[PDB]
Amino acid sequence: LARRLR
Amino acid sequence: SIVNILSVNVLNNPAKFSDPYKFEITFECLEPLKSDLEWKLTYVGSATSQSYDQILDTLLVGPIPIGINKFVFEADPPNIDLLPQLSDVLGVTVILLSCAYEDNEFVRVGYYVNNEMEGLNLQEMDDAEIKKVKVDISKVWRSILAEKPRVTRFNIQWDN
Amino acid sequence: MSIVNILSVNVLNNPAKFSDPYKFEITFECLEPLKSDLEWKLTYVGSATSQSYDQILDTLLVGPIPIGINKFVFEADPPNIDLLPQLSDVLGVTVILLSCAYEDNEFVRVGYYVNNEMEGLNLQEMDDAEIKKVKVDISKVWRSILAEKPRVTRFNIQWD
Repeated sequence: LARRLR
Repeated sequence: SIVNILSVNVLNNPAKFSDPYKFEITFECLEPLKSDLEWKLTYVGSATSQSYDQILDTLLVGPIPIGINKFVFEADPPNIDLLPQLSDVLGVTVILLSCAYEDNEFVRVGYYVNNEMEGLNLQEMDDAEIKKVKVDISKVWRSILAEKPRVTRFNIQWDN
Repeated sequence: MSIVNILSVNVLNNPAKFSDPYKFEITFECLEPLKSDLEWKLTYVGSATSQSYDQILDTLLVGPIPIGINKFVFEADPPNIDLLPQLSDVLGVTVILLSCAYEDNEFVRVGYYVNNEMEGLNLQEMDDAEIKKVKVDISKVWRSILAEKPRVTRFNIQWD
């Protein structure tokens, strides 16, 4: 699962 | 809906006002999706207007597998720089956890949050005292009422 | 940098518009279990002289990392042009750095030169003043990452 903050 | 939220836990609760939020989220994804899920946490500073809403953080998560998925959404604390007085953080405020797909929100989970400062009893203070009291943000604690979520779901188009 | 080794890096969309998000397809191997996530970052380096013009484009957390081969696509936002003294600063050769850290310690960096051109302009025929003052339509600016010549740097870190 890949998580990117804006 | 392709995506159903199964569980939301606040990992760190109560916490200091300035501590980042940690929401552990479990959801099921029922079919394949082309795009990421976009999660957002919004601090809602006033019950009467949106003028004091703050988008704390927005997290893109994907690609999304079928079945159960679980992750932690860690979000920044609220900014206090713009408030007319610091005591606006005290008392009950709101936090909204939402998810969108391809810019269309499909679920929103709202929580009331109690906020108290070490040394002060707000129930014993009249309104002018609350407005004027010197707030030490490092002594302010939040407590999210996480066993009482308001859950709203909106139909969206997905990949159809 | 013993536990994680990058095997391959491909730029999916190349050349591309300056405003197009970056897509890097990355294969690596994980030789042993890891407690934490890998933190990937892409950095736009706007000046070769100083770091004032560096922009962190995005940071992607990925985990948990299974043993063996892993493949994923790192999509990152384009650079912001709002702060530039002039838009033509985006033109000509700039740099992008792909890096990965574990528990806030960078262990690999892969650097690329990037050519940037605007439809209708030949920068080799222009003097420096002309380049500084020309009206840039960002919608007509294409980047081309020199993806066959990575500069690869590895940093020993502690892992678990």
